[PDB]
Amino acid sequence: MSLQPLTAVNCGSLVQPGFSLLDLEGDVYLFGQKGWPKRSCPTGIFGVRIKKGELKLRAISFSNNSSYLPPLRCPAIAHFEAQDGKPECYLIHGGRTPNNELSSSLYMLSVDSRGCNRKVTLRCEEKELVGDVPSARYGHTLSVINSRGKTACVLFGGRSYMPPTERTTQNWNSVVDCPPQVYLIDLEFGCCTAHTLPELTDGQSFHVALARQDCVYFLGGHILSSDCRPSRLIRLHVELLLGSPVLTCTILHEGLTITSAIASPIGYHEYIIFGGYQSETQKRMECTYVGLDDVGVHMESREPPQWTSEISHSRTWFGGSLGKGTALVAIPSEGNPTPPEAYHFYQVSFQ
Amino acid sequence: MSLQPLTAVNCGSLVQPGFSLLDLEGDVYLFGQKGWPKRSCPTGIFGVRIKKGELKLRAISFSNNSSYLPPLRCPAIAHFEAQDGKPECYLIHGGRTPNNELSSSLYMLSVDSRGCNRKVTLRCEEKELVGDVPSARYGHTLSVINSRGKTACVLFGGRSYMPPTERTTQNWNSVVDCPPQVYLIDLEFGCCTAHTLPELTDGQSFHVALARQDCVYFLGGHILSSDCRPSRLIRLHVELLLGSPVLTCTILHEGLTITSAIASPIGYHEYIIFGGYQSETQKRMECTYVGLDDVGVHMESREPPQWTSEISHSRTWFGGSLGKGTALVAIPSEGNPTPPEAYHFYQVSFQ
Amino acid sequence: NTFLSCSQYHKMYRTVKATSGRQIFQPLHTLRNAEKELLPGFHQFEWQPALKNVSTSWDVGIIDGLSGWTVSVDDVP
Amino acid sequence: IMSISIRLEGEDDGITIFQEQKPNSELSCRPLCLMFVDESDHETLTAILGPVVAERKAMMESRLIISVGGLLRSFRFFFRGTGYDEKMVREMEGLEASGSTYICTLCDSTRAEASQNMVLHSITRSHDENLERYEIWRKNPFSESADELRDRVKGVSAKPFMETQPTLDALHCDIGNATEFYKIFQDEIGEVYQKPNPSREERRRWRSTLDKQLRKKMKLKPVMRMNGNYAR
DNA sequence: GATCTGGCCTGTCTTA
DNA sequence: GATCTGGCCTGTCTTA
Ligand SMILES: [Zn+2]
Repeated sequence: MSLQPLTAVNCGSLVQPGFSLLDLEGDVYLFGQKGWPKRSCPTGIFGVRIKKGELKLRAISFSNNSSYLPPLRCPAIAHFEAQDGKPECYLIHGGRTPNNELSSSLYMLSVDSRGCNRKVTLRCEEKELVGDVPSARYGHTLSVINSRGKTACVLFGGRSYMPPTERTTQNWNSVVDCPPQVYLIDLEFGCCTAHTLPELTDGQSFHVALARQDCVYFLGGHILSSDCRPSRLIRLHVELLLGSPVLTCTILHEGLTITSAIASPIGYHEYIIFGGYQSETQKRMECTYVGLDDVGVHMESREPPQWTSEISHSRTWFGGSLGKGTALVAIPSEGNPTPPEAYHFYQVSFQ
Repeated sequence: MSLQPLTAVNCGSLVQPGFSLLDLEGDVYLFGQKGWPKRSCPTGIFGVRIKKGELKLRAISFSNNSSYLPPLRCPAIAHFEAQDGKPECYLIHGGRTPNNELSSSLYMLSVDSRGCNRKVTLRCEEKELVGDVPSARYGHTLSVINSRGKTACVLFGGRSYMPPTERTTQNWNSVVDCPPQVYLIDLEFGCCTAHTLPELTDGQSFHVALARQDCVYFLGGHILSSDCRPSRLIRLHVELLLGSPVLTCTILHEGLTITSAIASPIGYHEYIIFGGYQSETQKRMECTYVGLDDVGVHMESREPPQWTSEISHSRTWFGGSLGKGTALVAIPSEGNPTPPEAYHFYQVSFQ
Repeated sequence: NTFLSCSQYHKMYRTVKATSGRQIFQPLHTLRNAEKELLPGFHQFEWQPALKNVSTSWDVGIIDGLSGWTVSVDDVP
Repeated sequence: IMSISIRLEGEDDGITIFQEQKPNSELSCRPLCLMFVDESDHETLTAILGPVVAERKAMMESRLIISVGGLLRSFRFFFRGTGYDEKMVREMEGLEASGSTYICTLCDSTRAEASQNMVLHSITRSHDENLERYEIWRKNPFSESADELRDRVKGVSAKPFMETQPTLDALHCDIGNATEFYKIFQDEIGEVYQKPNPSREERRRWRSTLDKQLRKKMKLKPVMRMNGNYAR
């Protein structure tokens, strides 16, 4: 549990407050960037390598048969693990276009070929959704479930702009919580079903969701109706049978009151919740550990690495998970003139 | 005849429009630093070296017995050749300090010891003048004559500030030509006599003086009273016969119309004149050759090197003689942002 | 139109009234209500058909451009 | 407000009434929105300027009713966006700024193509065509590599959000042409068609003597970036 | 070929 | 150890 300060020697203006780190086939891919794609990298997706403290970003190129993606700012990432037939899949939906809009299309990202010389080619495919499509939204969560024995996805939460009739050019950039119904999405085909939640009378956003063996556990998430960050934990159980995807749910008494947490996998099913926001002013410093079994969540606080004064007094912080019990965090910086590197970077490692 | 541009490597901000190159013992010494002596070189004098186009300036250091010199702008330099007692001397008198006042003190500069590792030590002795001292002036000329067999110096010309009767804080910064009387100064002691002659109607300034075999030839000066640049050549003939230094003069037919010329010795007594200006507005472009002997001055127009468009369209230009058929010329340079190097430099070579 | 600051204009008004006034210039508080016609959000107007996604209130003055941003910390600030 | 005309009852394209006699004056330019935002970043600019473009795009349709001169009268509006320079027009229409291969904002000619052929071109680019071309670039129906697909949409890789009329700025055009001719004169002081590889110091010396000459005559002093008065 | 020393170079401190 | 290619780096060009 130690933190190494990294230097973003070159290309430190591409990272932004909200962004994604996709961990597939070893190396990690940064996804999301300030502004539209520049010709230095006509795709939008960078490869990340951390070596000797240096943070190095390399350009990635798509394949011939793949469509292209706008740099979605705060999308919902779901890691579809290796199985038949195309590992390793990432389901992205749906985020915020850098031209400020909401995109309701689902993307599937995968790896294609290599190298020749340390080069990875990717491929993205839009996945048409016949629905009953969930309204465009950002900050929601998607999670993959395997049940007897087929694969589906559960989509829940998030915010969206005011309904299309009531949005006034004065309440334009206003945003309210989308209604609380769970959407079951088949990977293929695009049949997406909507189901109501008798126990959940409100939606939320920025809640870390952990899915294990056809069970989904939703940690706390910020509610904008009452401005409360509920400590309750939410469990739901998807039993996929022909032909009605019945869904049940229950409440757990206690869980961590946390929003926008960096959920880094370490063990087989053991995660560390790395921290985030517990109140609108104070940020979570304590690192927590969450083991997931069919009995339930087992939660222990672990010794948080000693933070330098800068990251302890910072107003806000964000980041993502580089995997293998390692995570990346960023702190915005001040000065005069421009640093110009607006973000100092730290790499935290476990064990 | 050839010219090569020189790169003004660091510390080129110590060259000002008026300055001197004292050529003694191989390397030549720049003198007349801009501003007061900064403690980067607490002496004020520099050794200059020209190698593969680089003009590099090194900081000379005085000896223990020397009195120190203020960086005069345009003094009268007289090369006292190598003979008894202490060869070889440079007589500096008198110029004006970086505060606008006139020195009126004769200095004698000599060499002391070397090296070890490419180092040369100098020494400046201020020498008192009893008299009948010459009035403080700048731009005049001092020349060295050897007459049977005593060495004497002839001092003539030069502007001065207005006398302390009409001196008015509205006419403070105005200058007027000093009265035209030739001063004969002994190297030792400081007994100085003053003589007047009818043929010398008004004094001059910036007129190159040549001296050989107890004869002095004055080329065309610039008279500020009638604003003329006389094309008359002047000659005076002195002899020190106990106990008077008796002096006579004569006018010649043709003398060049140049003021503030660069007189470089090339032969035994043959000089090449680069010239400063034909008229107030239009500078001189031609290069001329002036040999001199017991008969008289012999003039010859030699082919001037092809000038770059810059040095041909320059308003003003200055420089000095590195010696041995080599001379250094400077052109003020205009640009924005400030280069900051103000003076671009050329090296001209004869044969 | 003479680029006179409000405080400089009040200075001019006080000086021109205290000497021989017979005051000419008007005080500040009557200017502050004098321009309520020149600024927007005064005249009545109406579109037809009614505009899309724009409110019909015709008296909205200077509105903050953020346009209802949910300043809460976790979003884009 | 540039001009206001009358048409009714008909038979005339227009009958103009009021035409701004001094359009470029600082006295006729009505501020609408002020922001403390950078131009480079896109997310903040578009999030603030969303509403303005939205109600502008919604205003072109309906007709206004005002009580003027004693009576109730009806008005239509035509909007012409022409005051942006090239940097902003490129970045707010999805093009690539600013030294791309695809030079023209109004045409599809490339940098090398408009070097051979100079004077023959026809205006093609428009807003709706660029929206459709961003759609082609994102959907990618024929599955081309990056370079071929970039060639098919003639360089539309970002969705345009503001609409801009296909015209030319005057002021920055004059400034660009005067900087081009200043480079031509800086070239002609020396001899560049005889000696094709001049050194950096020679460039500095040529610019210095050109500015010396242009100070002796025409009474000009150099500038770091060239404002319009130097061009005129 | 070893040695020695002057001058070159770079980083920090000070007022601006 | 010989071969190769992706990507790093550097200089000029373009509108600001
Ligand atoms: Zn064109």
